[PDB]
Amino acid sequence: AAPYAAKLKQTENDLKDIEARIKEKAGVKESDTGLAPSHLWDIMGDRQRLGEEH
Amino acid sequence: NVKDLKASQRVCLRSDSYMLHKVLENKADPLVSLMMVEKVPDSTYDMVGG
Amino acid sequence: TRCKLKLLRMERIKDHLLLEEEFVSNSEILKPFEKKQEEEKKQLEEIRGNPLSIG
Amino acid sequence: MVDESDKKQQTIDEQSQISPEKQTPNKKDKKKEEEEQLSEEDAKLKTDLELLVERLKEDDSSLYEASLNALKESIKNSTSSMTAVPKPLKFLRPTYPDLCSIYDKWTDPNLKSSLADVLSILAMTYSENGKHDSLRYRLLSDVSDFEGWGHEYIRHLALEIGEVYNDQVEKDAEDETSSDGSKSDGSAATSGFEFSKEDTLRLCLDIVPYFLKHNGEEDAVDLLLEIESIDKLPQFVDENTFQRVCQYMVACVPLLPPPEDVAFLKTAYSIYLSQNELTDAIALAVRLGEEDMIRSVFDATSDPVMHKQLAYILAAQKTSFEYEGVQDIIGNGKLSEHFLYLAKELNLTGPKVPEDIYKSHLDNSKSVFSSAGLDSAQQNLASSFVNGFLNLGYCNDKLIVDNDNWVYKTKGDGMTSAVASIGSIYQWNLDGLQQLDKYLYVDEPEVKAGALLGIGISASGVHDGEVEPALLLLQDYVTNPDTKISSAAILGLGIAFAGSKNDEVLGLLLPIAASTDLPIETAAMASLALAHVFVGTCNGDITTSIMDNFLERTAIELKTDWVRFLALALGILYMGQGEQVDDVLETISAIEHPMTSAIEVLVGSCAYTGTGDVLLIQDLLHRLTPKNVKGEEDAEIKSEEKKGKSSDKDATTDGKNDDEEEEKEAGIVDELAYAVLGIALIALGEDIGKEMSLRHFGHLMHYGNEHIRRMVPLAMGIVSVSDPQMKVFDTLTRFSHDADLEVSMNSIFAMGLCGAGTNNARLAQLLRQLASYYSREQDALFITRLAQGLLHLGKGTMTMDVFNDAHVLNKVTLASILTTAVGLVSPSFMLKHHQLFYMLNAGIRPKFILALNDEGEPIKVNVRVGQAVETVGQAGRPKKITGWITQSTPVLLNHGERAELETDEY
Amino acid sequence: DADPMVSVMKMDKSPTESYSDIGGLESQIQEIKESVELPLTHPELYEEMGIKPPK
Amino acid sequence: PRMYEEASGKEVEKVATAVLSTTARAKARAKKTKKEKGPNEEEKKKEHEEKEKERETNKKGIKETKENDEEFYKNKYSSKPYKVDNMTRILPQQSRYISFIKDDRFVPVRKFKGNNGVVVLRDREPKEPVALIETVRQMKD
Repeated sequence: AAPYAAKLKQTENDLKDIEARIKEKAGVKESDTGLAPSHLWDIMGDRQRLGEEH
Repeated sequence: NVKDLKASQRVCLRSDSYMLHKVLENKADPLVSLMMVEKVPDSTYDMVGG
Repeated sequence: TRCKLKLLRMERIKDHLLLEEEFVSNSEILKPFEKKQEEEKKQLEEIRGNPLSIG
Repeated sequence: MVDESDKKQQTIDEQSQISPEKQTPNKKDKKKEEEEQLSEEDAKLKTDLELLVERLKEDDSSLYEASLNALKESIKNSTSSMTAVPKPLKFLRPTYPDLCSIYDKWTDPNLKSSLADVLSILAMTYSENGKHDSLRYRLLSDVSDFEGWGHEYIRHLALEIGEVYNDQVEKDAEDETSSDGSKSDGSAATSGFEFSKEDTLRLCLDIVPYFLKHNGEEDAVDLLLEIESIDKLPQFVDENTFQRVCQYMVACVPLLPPPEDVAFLKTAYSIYLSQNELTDAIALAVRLGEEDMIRSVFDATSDPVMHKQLAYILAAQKTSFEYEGVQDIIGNGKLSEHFLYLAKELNLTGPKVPEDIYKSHLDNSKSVFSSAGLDSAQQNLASSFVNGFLNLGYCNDKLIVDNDNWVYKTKGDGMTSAVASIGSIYQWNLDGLQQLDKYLYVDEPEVKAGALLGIGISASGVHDGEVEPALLLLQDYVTNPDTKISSAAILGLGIAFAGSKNDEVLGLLLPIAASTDLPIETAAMASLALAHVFVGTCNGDITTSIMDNFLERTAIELKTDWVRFLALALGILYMGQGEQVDDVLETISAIEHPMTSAIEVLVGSCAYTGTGDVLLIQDLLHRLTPKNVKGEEDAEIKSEEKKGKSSDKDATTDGKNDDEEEEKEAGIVDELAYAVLGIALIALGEDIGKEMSLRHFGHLMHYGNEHIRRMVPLAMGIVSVSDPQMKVFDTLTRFSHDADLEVSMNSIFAMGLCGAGTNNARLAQLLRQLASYYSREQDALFITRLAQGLLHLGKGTMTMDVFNDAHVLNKVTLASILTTAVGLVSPSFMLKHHQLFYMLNAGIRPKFILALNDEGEPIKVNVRVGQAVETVGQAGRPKKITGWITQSTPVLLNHGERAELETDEY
Repeated sequence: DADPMVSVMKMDKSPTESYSDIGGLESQIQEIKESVELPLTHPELYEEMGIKPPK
Repeated sequence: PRMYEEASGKEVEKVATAVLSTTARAKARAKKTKKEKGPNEEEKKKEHEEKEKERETNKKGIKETKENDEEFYKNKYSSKPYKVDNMTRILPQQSRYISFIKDDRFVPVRKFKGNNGVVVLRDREPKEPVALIETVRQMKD
């Protein structure tokens, strides 16, 4: 099946890479804002938590 | 894991952080309980006969 | 066969190159701090704890 | 299956499924016994064939494989192909399927590797005779439909591909490479490839572009010419022949680097010339960027005909279609020379006729004004520009203009742009000059300058054939020693001719754009104009413009803004060539300074265009390095730095835009999401990089001619309210313009929200106001494309003034330049000998379904709509013709082009 | 944040019903199709005319 | 000595590896591009030479080297001399002999009578390298 078989293996190979890009992004580390104000907001909440306003 | 869990399995939880522990044996199904409380039987064709 | 081949050629270089670009950029983000990106993940868990109570 | 001996012919077939008694035993014993019995084997050859034929109706591996096993051996094991030359030569026809049975029917790595070499070799040797062709044909046209032959014919072809490809990369080549052990191209193997190619062109399509590409020579393409030109009507029909040619050509732009891509497309022009539609020829000729290919079709219709007939009208039409008018100049001159009539021919070729129909189209669309009339402050300046922006194209609004009140209330550089915005009312219209003339002879120099810009804009609709040209008016002004005047003059001249080259335009820009010794920042326009003339066609890579860049840098390093514009102009100049642009890359790189490198990356986008995936990895390493260098640290210099950083960002983008149009339409989609993800990325990394990346995004989108226009701008638009540079909005609207009030309804909403909602600075406000009005045209008066129309994978020339202005910060000074954003796309209508101003009917279909196109030629189904339509933008670009049913036949194919229709009623 | 209350409103679907299972009355099809289906295909006709699409 | 402390190499390393991945994935395009590239280089020069382009690339035959003498308790050793030197490292941790120098005209005492333990040595000429170690007991006594 050579003309179509060889290239079909390559198409699957291309699906693998599209998945890896996905698994990298959401764990090291998904955006909610631009990226930068979601990091600082985590350090901002530490300040609120030490306080008993809540 | 979560690859063992589907919706509507009773689970045991361990009180401390409510960590999921195991699947419990019995499952609840609502359509089973509707004909049990109505309490219709089911019966054979020979019984209808005449 | 060649109809498959022109798509294979565009799709591979553009996508795999992009994949490489992400890998370098997590690291570079790390540098002004000392580990920004891999720590934002540890912070999110920490802040939220377990359990999370629905309201 | 059952063994039932030589009783009848049906039970011979069953016999040989297990073990033949007239193929293996006999022939083997016979060959290995006496040597007069090779003559008896030759008679038995006929026998071997009939039996093969009967069992090529089976598909089970076991019973053809095992059966025929020892013949495949006998070749090397006992005969050793040396007992004689012709006698082993001509008996390879039963042994070749026997070989195929371990290659293809079974698959086993140890045997498949080893016998692969053996199949190649005997394919080559046995094709001199040409008996190898006939075995191949018996499977391609089949005997029965079962799965087997569908893979068996596939392997035989794949042999040839294997070897040829391996001879080009390796420095070893020939038959001493060990890929298939078989000769390079030979001398009597050459003829074998030609014979295979015919049969496979008839029945298949697969290997036909492929064969060409493996050789990598235009010669393979010229061999193709010969066969295809016979075939054009008796083997399959003409329409079909066309869809094949272009599939090869567009597809294989990714597989072709520059000196090769131009040479392949020469041939594709010749196929079209051999065939009847000289209209398909012209499409390709524009594509080359050659003056020569266009002249030949024009000479082909004009010269052999000693009458008007269809033939002269058909020539004029073909040359009219570019909206640059790169074709308008070339086709003119032979009309003047032949002389059966001047009056019809000259108007019809030129953009003189496109004016008459524009008025007719305007009548459907009407004129609806919705502009604000805010007076005083920078708010004054905003409202005076917006009126011109709302009435792009021929529109009319004379009386408001005639009152000099709102004119005299403009001030500054603002005043200049106000007179200039008036010219865009009279875009593609001769008349207007009267309004313009008034300002030119009275008041401050400011109103005088703005008149010349406005003349530029207006004059673009009538200039070809040098009949009352912009050149006539604008020369006096150039001579004049004041800088503001002359800069204005030579800008309007660049616009007016657009992509048309001529002796007069060129020669005006030749003793200027070469004095940059004394400091100014408005002699940007100097080179900018010369760059504009060149685009859309062949280049000389002119020394005037390269020289003046050098001199500018030597004289001053204060005016980083001047040199930033100058840099971008070089890159626009070179647009329209790429092979020569390599020669001059070295010249620019000769003098080295970190300052010089900022220009280098820009010029890189054109040089590398068409071998543009070498261009992608470079423009990306270039980006990462800033962040990396910074890293180390974390854990006059000013002018170089600022220029340095912004250029890389422009160049990267520039690279993508030129590449994506020419190469695949498929990647265009990917490029829309990627760009936004790119902006966020830069925003983190380099502080300086962020302002530039915002603004570039709008022209990335317009240049490429994206299909998805609703979703992505709108998501980003909200984000860019917060972000710096409110000039970001102007650039977003340039893409959105499309068919107006499809895309542009959400654009208005989105931009008008941000502007009313927060006023954080009236500077910030001005940009936001311009954008909302810019984006619309009342009920799709005229769409804008950077695309030509005539090709969707070619590139504009009118739109290159829009492109310039996204690399720098906003200023009232900038405002004067943005008034121009010329380029119009005519709606198609059916023309007769009295130039009728309506169409009958057209089909529109958002995108063609077909896969056997990649350039476009619609399906016939479509969606029917009535008379007098504007040709919709992307998301409706394919426009097809309906007339066939009323017994009427088009002469001029449309595919989704700009081109006008001409019809024959019977 | 999905509800089963919304799913009651929604359908899961691939009808057996297609136009031209309508045995005649062709004109009536091309008054309904002019009303329901057509402004999704083209909003272009209705803005070009300047009418508000029929509800 | 051996030290495992570094931490500035990370930045130079991060682009260096970025290039190694990028070129592999780019490779598909680059085969076709290289076909034209070659015929100029063959004509002119390889980079700026005519030498070491007569092979497959610049080598043919075994490209690697390795030598081992560690992670073995005996495999190789052969004969190795040692002499006593001032202002030089010398370890009686490595070896089990250690020989005395004859730069000195004096000689060490009698060589090995063999065996192991606390063993009395005996020989008939003192003229062989042996050496002396000094004793804390003599100092006390």
